[PDB]
Amino acid sequence: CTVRIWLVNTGRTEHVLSGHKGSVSCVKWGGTDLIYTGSHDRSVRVWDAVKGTLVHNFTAHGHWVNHIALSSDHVLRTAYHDHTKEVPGTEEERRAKAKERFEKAAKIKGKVAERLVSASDDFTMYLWDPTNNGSKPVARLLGHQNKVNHVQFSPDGTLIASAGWDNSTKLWNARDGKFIKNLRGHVAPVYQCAWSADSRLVVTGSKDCTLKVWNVRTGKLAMDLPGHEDEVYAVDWAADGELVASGGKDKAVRTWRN
Amino acid sequence: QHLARLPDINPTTRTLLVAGFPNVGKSSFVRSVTRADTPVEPYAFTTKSLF
Amino acid sequence: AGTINKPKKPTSKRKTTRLRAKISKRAAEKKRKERKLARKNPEWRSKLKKDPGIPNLFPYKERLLQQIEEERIRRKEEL
Amino acid sequence: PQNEYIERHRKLHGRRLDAEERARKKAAREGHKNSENAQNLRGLRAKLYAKQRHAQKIQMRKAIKQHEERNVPSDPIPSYLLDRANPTTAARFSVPIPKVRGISEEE
Amino acid sequence: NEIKIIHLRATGGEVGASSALAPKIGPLGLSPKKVGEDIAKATADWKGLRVTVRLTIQNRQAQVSVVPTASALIIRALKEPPRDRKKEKNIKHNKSVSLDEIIEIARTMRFKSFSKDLKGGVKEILGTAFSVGCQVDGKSPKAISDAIEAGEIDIPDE
Amino acid sequence: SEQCGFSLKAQINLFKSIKPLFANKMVFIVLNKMDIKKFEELDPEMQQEIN
Amino acid sequence: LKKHQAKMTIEREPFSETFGPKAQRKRPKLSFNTVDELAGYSEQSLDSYHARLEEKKLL
Amino acid sequence: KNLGMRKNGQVWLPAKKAFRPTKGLTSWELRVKKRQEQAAMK
Amino acid sequence: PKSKRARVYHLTQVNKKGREAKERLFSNIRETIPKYQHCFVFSVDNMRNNYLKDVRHELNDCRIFFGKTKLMARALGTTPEEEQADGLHRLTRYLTGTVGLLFTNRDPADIESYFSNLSQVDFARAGTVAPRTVTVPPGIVYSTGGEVPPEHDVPVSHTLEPELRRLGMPVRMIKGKVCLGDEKGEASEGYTICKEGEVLDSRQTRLLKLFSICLSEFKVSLLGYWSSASGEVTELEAGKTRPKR
Amino acid sequence: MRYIHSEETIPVPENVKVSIKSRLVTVEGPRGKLQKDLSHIAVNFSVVKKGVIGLEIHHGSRKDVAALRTVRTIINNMIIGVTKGFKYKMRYVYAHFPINVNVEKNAETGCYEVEIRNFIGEKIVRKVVMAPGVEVEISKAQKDELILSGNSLEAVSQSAADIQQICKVRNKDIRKFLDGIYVSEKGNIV
RNA sequence: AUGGAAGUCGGAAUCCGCUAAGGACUGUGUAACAACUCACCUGCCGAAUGUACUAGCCCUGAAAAUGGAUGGCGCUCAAGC
Ligand SMILES: [Mg+2]
Repeated sequence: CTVRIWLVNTGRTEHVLSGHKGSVSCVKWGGTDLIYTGSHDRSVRVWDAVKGTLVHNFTAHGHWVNHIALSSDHVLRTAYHDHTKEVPGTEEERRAKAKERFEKAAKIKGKVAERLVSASDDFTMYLWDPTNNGSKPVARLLGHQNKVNHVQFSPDGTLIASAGWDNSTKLWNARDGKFIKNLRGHVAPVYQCAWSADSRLVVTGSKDCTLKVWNVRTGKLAMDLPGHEDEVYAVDWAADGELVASGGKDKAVRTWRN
Repeated sequence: QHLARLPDINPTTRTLLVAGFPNVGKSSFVRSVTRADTPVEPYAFTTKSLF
Repeated sequence: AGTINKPKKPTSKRKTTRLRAKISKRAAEKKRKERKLARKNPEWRSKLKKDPGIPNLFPYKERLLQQIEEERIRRKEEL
Repeated sequence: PQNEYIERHRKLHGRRLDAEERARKKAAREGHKNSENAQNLRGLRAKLYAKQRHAQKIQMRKAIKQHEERNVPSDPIPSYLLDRANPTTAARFSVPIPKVRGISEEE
Repeated sequence: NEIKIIHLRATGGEVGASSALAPKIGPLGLSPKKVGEDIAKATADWKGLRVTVRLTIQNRQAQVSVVPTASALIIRALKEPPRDRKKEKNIKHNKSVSLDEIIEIARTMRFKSFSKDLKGGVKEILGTAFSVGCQVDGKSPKAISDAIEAGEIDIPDE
Repeated sequence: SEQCGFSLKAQINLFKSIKPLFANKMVFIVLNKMDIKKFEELDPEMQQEIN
Repeated sequence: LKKHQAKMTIEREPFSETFGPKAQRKRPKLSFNTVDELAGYSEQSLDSYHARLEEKKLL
Repeated sequence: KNLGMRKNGQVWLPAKKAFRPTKGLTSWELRVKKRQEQAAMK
Repeated sequence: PKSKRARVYHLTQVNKKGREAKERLFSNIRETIPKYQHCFVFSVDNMRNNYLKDVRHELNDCRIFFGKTKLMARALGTTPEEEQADGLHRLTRYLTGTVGLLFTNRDPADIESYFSNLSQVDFARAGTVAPRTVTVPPGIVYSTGGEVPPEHDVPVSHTLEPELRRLGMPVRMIKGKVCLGDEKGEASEGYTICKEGEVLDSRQTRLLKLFSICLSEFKVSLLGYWSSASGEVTELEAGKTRPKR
Repeated sequence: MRYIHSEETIPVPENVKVSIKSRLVTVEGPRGKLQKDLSHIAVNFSVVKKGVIGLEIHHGSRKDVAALRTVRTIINNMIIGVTKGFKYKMRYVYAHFPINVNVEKNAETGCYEVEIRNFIGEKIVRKVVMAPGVEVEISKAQKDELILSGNSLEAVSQSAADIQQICKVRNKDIRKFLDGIYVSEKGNIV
């Protein structure tokens, strides 16, 4: 029930974030020195990373909070790395490039505001904007008929993708949480989903031993990817979009290309 | 068992309802005006139910 | 129970010929069936059984162990 | 009366004067009573009693072994599958039951 | 002219510790608001920490003191960030305290300890730290205590 | 007299907080324990608050 | 949602933790948040209760 | 007089001895010697 | 024997000690022998002995052993061939009953003065002679049983009433108060717990401990000491009269 | 396994005369005389010493050896009864209806009679007749207390048991109704 | 953590000192304390015991319905094994 902050160069703990009553199942670090944690005690917390103090405590979910996602995760994972394939010369301009990518990804109405989405076992999601709304959720995302396992924003910030245990992937508007369409075709619980860099495509890996690439603008099954002999546990799409990696119970890495 | 031991309260009759902070004398007043056996003690939350 | 003052119908110990014959036939059938499961028994059985040894309360167990060790030394010397 | 009135009666007036001695003596006679029930009950009541006693003896032995051993998932799953109820999970093309009892047309 | 000593548990920088007192100090003739503010003034060193307060009552006035306890000293030495006890619950004291501060806490608690030596006092404080759940020098307090008993770590004599 | 353990300001604040529940009902504030302290022994401004 | 509300509530709070000798329930679940909302809710509850009584008397 | 309390309240009951009907067959010294011999044999 | 008392297995943490405790006691005594100039033998007969903790705290530079008498005698060595130091087996003649060893480096006069000035009131054990008559007055039974005045006293707890009836007072529960007879002290005489000159039994001492009445005292009597330099044993006043083995 | 010889001993006080013939034990002391027939148990009585009664069993099983302990306790309790006597104090307690206990001595039979009235307001009068040799008095030192004294421990205890059994509450919750007559103390007269 | 929770409503840890020995407690109890009790230790006592299995014989290990059956009387250091 704790999150420990480590200094990588020395290996020591700087802060211990405690207060959850259940296992902290997911942690994210936003671009404004905020740490977001979701836990099995049905709560989503926002902590000040510099001070190690709790800022917000959201207690809206009715069961385990499986996953949380930020609107800026795609640029925060890659920092200054992008399509130009060149790095800036010095650390200051590299940090400036990373910061401007983050701010471009996180502006809402011209102000930097990170949106958070939490998926839970109460079959639902909650959309939070702690800067503009505080503890009041933007929307409750309703529509899954079973537990929701994974959630991710699109890189352009217009869509939210959800993988559920009701064999389905659902698409939502990232601004008001309104349902758009249902991606049907998996026959077992969908464990992960992953966006492409151009926000046209989402690949979902399920328990039925398959990956499925979905065209989200057309709303249809673009490609079917069979080949795993057992369940697919981990799915990723590369930031440049060249490859998709899947791994699972059959002990072999599988890489997928166009 | 708890429902069997609940008091019988008629919601639509003449009723005097005593409220306040703990240790102010609510049970002392109710004992002094009625026959109810509600305990009077100096510690807070001596009375944990409706009498 | 009120057994002494009001006993019930007695349980007869007198056998009938039909039941005696049936019990004898069933016992013979059980013996043959047990032989059949014994001859097709897949359970493991040791070649040598676990021997219990010498009791502790036997007063001369120590000198008998002395005799055993002496016999082993004599057999090793002979061989 | 209302709320915990028997508890309040116990606090204000106590119990019967012989209650502790009677309870102690009944607990002391429980061993003789249990052996008497084991040797004197009859029929289905005796059989159910014996099965229940067998169950309590087994559970007591298990607890004793745990107290002796006080001073001393299986398949790899991801984090989102941790703490959930997962199943234990344990040429010749032959079926599991190749032969059964044949059914005559009269049956 | 009699002297009455009353020991209580209180949180530093709080007034509501006199809530339980006014049932009994009221017959004694003390002012609950006065003794609550005076308790808060005594415990203004120990914000957010449950501490033990001794009240000496004579001729209808009360003098307050804070009795040092090992748990309060360890939690204060941990240097945790300021927090709200109403909003931030179920906390864990998982930070680290240095062995020099452990020896200092043991020297503070010598007046209560029945141990023969400062090594025994240090081992008592290490056991209390193990109960609290913190670390000593980044390791387990039980591991540090085992090292002290086995002789790798030397405790200064008095 | 505040021998209950709570401030009289806090008691007045609780009464003000639960006043919306008192609509269509009659309310009598009973000042208890006059054998300890009288209403005249209060300082003027708290008497003004109670009135 | 409604086919799993009951099981979900029981998974969140077991029967033994709610009421009984080992119960740990302290704060109740309320459909109101403020005192004014509670007063309005009590008014609507009384009106609906009287409406149901009149309907049952008519039936 | 009696200084200790009997649990069942029958204070007239005498200070009983242990029921050892085989008492006196073997002495203590012989049993100690047999203990040593049995330990060596084991 | 099928008929048999069933032994209860204790589901508690602490187990029986065994021979390892005896070996540890032997090693502790035999390693604390060479470090101290004197070894005193003291006796505390028919005493509660829980103030030896305070004695140990006050004499922090000494070492007190309060183990089994025969084990301490064997640790010191009862015969001259098995003794740990020259003259220790003269000291072991004092080890009968409830005894203790006190290894010290201090002056023996200081130890004698300290244990002569050590005085502490204590609850009497069974077998002591009552110095005075104790009578609980009729009416409402208070916590001290009439030792302090009732207006300074508090009424006794209602949970002790079955215990007091078990120990033999005819007390009763009147409206949540323990009373001897009537609440106004009517129709009952006071209960004499003990009379002066009467040998106390454990029932009376239990009543006195419940009413916090201390009819005895704690006193450590030194019997004699052995000095490592001289290798001889000096007999003290209590050791002159106490029986020896 | 049959034990060849087993022995028990009973010390006899200086003021007590004990006569045993055909396993019929008669013990006389300052307080009177008690008699008991022990012919149902095979035992050899003897005088092993001045003031000691020896009990022996020959070629007996474990049960036969064990019965001697019961015989020893029985004869010892008879000696205690004729020397110090036995006294059982009972207390009757009530909630609302005061229990009225009247003690009479029947001149015709010589036994005491205890009459209990107003038990939980009942209109019946309960009558218990004591065993002979048992004296019953109402205590003046304490409130609502009977004292039963005698030489025979079995008689005194069975009389106290009779008084306890006759005042039984039926068809009520006994957590609430605490009324009754209870044995409060057991001991010796002297 | 709790309105309160001091070993004993709960969750998780379960260490040290003094030790002869004593659980961060086995139960009773309190609103919470207190109080009692158990584990463990010492003194008194006095010599053999404890646990689990195995083998015999005995009891229970399910019975309806007219009155009845070791063939019957009856038998108990057998007239049973
Ligand atoms: Mg109160």
